[PDB]
Amino acid sequence: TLETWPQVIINTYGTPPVELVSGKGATVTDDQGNVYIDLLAGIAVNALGHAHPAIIEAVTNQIGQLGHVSNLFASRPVVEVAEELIKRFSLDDATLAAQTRVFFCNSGAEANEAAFKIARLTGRSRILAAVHGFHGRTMGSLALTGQPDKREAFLPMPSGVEFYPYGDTDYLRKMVETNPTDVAAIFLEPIQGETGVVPAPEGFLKAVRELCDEYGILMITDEVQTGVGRTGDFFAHQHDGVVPDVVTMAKGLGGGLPIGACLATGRAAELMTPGKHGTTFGGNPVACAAAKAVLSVVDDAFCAEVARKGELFKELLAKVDGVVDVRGRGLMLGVVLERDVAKQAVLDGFKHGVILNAPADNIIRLTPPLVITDEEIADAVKAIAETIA
Amino acid sequence: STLETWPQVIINTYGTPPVELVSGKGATVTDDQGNVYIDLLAGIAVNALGHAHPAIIEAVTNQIGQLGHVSNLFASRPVVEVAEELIKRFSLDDATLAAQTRVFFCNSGAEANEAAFKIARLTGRSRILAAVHGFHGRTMGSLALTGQPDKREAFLPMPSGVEFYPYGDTDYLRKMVETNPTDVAAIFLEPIQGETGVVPAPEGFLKAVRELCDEYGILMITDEVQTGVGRTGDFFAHQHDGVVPDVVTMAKGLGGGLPIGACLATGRAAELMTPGKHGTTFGGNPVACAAAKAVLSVVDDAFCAEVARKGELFKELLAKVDGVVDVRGRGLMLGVVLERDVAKQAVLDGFKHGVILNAPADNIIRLTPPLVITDEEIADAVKAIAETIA
Repeated sequence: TLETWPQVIINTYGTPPVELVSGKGATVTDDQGNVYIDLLAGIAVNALGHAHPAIIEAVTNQIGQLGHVSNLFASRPVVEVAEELIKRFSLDDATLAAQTRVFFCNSGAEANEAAFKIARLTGRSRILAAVHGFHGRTMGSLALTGQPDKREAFLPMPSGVEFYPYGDTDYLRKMVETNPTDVAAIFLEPIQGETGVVPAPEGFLKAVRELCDEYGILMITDEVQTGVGRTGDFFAHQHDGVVPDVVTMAKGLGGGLPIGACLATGRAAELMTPGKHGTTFGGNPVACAAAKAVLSVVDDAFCAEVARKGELFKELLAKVDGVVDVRGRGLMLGVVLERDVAKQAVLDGFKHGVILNAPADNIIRLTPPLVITDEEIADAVKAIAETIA
Repeated sequence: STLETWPQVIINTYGTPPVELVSGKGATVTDDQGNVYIDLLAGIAVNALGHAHPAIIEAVTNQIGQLGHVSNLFASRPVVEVAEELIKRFSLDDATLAAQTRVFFCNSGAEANEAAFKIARLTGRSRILAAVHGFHGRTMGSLALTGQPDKREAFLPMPSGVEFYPYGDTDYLRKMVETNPTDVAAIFLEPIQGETGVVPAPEGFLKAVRELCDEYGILMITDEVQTGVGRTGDFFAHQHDGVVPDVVTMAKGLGGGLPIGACLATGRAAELMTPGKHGTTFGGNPVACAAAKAVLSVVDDAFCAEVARKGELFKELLAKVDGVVDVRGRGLMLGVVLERDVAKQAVLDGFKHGVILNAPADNIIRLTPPLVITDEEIADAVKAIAETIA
């Protein structure tokens, strides 16, 4: 596996240090039988952990019935998932739900490519994206990503994107006001994932929403990582009390199966007309079966349990020597460390039975399966403490 | 309830479909009213083995109960085995060519061409040449590469650098290159053009594109997303012409109904993608790759020889059908040329005669059935086409 990995896989990720074979709830096992507590979830994708019974049942049922059908044909699962996304998006406002639609694709990148294309249908040249933002690695999504060293090699980028400091309301408003009626869309992560874990400051998503409302700009929330109950609400942006024009989704929606989604309400939904956008695998019946199972489990009470478990983590880690602050909400958390020792904590965490992630030198990201138990959270905090000590 | 809820919940990119499919097996699918049709489209050449093929059922049911998504921060078995298996098919027992080739996994044709587009940008060269009527995908990079003006116009500005040549016109493409030859990153082409009907590369064209790419340091990039996984009677449609490309893009049939894509690169192409230069979370998905493994196990050299046999049978039975001028293509990627511009009409009437057809142009019916269609089902499919146009 690892021996034959570098002879066949394009060296885009290096060679992985561990091979995983199996997993269950918030635990995973390697090719030697070592069991770790998973605090990464394949980068916030495994919302229900590995082999969740809801997902197994949904996927085995569906694979024995019907796999890929084109969008030349209708399929029960895509529609059920569209319906439930629009319901969770609308928070009981039937008028909003009735103006909302979803376009299905296969990744966050593809999902931000559909939002990019909606931006272009506004007839406006300017797109605004945050510094340290990440929207994906396809050419549109990379254009939107606020990370120079990722873009350089592949210039020229599809034109139009400019970058603002995340949460600088003053800068963003002036930036818009330099040429307001030519701003198609403003893209933002409700909490920035790639950088570290940087929540939208208090009032920022409202500010952006109101600024979008004058000047007729689309507000686009990248919920690829923050979505499906990770932050304590179904959508991070729901906590800031905003109705975005466009929401992009992937990772946690498909429960270990490749899925993406571009939700658009109002004008934005009407902008995509027949023939303007498309994807072959869009609405895959098996991945949409896994999505429905995830949406049946990740309800209002399960999302509340994520919020409490995130507060439990913050409480236990503030008492740990080595940690200065824990930022984020629910199970999207960034442990800020006293010393730049995060990379070494990930490498020494494996010995303490824990899979960590270090987006920076002073930051450990905790993106565990939302099904994680309180006991696993307590064992994980002790593991982080005895790794950093 | 499915067709009634669709328009209320799905962005109108595709309209409301006329038909809700509920189940399928081999070369047939069944709608929510229980009518059964011979499937001559396979979701646009995706279901190489049909719906609910036992190999894919076992493969996926077994993998979903062990491990699904694990990032590329980690290794899992199914990815490396599919990669190893695709490099063996690509390489044709030339173990040097195999040792110099690598695969990046993604979730679609679009994502696979996005990776190829990026390989091209990593040449330091600005010009990328793509075919008129060529179709590489609907993301901004893959759309850039797509030689259909009406698909790109609403989305300008495109990533810069794409220029379009007439498919098969050697002297034109030679001349186009020679305007600035050391500044051509890559030439892109379908070995057989898919979405504008079924136009195969003229005899000698792929050899000529290889000679041309070789003398000026251009990457030859074969989009095999529709033509790949055995559809044309060879594993890769480019193998019929005896050329080795620098980059091969794949999806559709590779997944047998599950989302997957792949960008294979050999030699310098393979080296251009260094750690951190590209990525995707879902790339190398254990469930999709498990389905891909099972597809590859059924689509062996013998099955590909059989795809060729079944292709020649369709052409032979369709030659004797009134209304048909010609059947273009190879294996089970076929373009049925009509005397009248009645292809779209034939699709709607097809339903009534127990067939799913598809009309990529006004006078072309494109046939892309599951490769598992039997001689007997082909015969009934033609009879239905004859009676449909009749």
